[PDB]
Amino acid sequence: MEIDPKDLTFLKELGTGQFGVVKYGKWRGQYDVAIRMIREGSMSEDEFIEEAKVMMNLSHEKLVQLYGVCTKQRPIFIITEYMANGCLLNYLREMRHRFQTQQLLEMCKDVCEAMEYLESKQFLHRDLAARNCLVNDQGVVKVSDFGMTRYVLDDEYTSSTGSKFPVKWASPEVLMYSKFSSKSDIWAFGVLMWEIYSLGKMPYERFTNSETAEHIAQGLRLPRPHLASERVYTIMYSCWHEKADERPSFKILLSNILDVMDEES
Ligand SMILES: */C(C)=C\C(=O)N1CC[C@@H](n2c(=O)n(-c3ccc(Oc4ccccc4)cc3)c3c(N)ncnc32)C1
Repeated sequence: MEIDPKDLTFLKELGTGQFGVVKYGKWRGQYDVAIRMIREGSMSEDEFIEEAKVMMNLSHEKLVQLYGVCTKQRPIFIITEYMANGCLLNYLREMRHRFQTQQLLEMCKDVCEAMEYLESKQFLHRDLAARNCLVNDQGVVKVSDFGMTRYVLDDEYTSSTGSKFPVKWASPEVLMYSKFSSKSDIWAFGVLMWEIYSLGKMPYERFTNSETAEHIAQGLRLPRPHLASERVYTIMYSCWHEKADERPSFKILLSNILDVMDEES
């Protein structure tokens, strides 16, 4: 879906991310959108444009919807669903004093549903983390930037030894061999659940990249958050099996989450 940039009205700046400065505006006068401006030189644009066609066809209620791109000028624009409440980590860190444990479980369910959709399309996120989940005006958490790191040039972000890499959300098979799969997303999902139930602490907030890799190499894990019940910790902990093939699928993870919701009501 190519959008005509003459149909965009820019209203407010939402700040600047890694891929680009992003603004809030309206599309054809009526529809809320976010508009990302993609910095020249930051992404393999021709490869991204081919992949943008696939992301355009990803559609799930718990996935931030990509509405289209503007590619007949430079910089290219990404037009997406507007998420009034911003980053999940900021959201957790804003009203953490207000959340009920029932609310934290629903957020986990939101992300799991999005990932189950992605898993059903054999589409890897590649960088699942709270830093790319957003929250709408109804408090719904949505997954964002899915599959965006494959097109990033910067050498440190892509490299697994870079100072940009998400070591602390990376599974062993990624850190050792750059072996991405659904099971690497599962690992990250477990870490994300830790972030949600930890009200947005950085995992291993005191550790370097190297020390974290050594920790995971020794088979050690993040601890149970005080706010996490026994059952919920078991689900998230299951995502961190040393053997990728022993980790659950998002469908199985989801059913487990629904089972605890039925159990905790
Ligand atoms: C916090 C999780 C991220 C962050 O750095 N923010 C500063 C600006 C603000 N924000 C956005 O960055 N986005 C957003 C993210 C991703 C896209 O493109 C997209 C979505 C899905 C797949 C690929 C690309 C566009 C814009 C915001 C959005 N949509 N709404 C509201 N605030 C956003 C948070």
